[PDB]
Amino acid sequence: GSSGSSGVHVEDALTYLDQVKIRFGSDPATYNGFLEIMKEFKSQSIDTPGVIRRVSQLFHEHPDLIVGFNAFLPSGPSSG
Ligand SMILES: CC[C@H]1ON(C(=O)OC(C)C)[C@H]2CN(CCC(C)C)C(=O)[C@H](CCSC)N2C1=O
Repeated sequence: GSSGSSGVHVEDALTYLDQVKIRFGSDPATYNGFLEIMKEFKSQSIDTPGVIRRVSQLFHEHPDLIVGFNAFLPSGPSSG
């Protein structure tokens, strides 16, 4: 039919995390850069709009990853 899976978990952070490794299994350079950008966020050097800017330049050939991440974010307009 179609490649779709509805119903995510409370913490889908680990899901997309490993997905990048499976997608770019033959391209370690792309995955390495992904980790570097994550480090900047871990150091609080960049914010939400900041990390997005980097992703938009790294995964320029894969907009799906950046777009899907918008919904793959637990923290949002939810009650909390
Ligand atoms: C969802 C899996 C995975 O995807 N992440 C990610 O950056 O995807 C983009 C590169 C497309 C990383 C980076 N961010 C960004 C935060 C910003 C405030 C939007 C995340 O929130 C946490 C990492 C920090 S919390 C552990 N994270 C994930 O959970």
